[PDB]
Amino acid sequence: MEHVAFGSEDIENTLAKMDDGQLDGLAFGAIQLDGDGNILQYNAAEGDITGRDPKQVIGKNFFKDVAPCTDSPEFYGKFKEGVASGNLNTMFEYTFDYQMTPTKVKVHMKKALSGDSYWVFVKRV
Ligand SMILES: *C(=O)/C=C/c1ccc(O)cc1
Repeated sequence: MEHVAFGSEDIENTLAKMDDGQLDGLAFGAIQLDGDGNILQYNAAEGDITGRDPKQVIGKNFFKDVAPCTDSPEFYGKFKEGVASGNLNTMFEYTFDYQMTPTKVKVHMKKALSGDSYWVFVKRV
């Protein structure tokens, strides 16, 4: 397991340019989205929480396709505001309930260092 904690202050530096294998070593779920919400990376810990197959979701749109319960002001709306400002950094709890047992989580969405890239980190609460 990579020795990185959820919520750490420089998480975007520690995870910068991590390949898929390295991302699979985190204690928490990690998704990388483009500015439209298309899925670029999705780790094993996230697939274990949500049931999704980390290989199959790459290229799908998170808000339109995979996670319609996040297509709301409280998740997608916050994401797109942070994308626009270039300073996305928000941590909030949320419930995931599309075609799954409702699962309450803490979400941390933060701009990635790579261009047109945004992290969504997830752990259970
Ligand atoms: C609501 O539809 C949430 C769905 C969901 C959240 C996070 C994921 O990694 C996958 C699906």
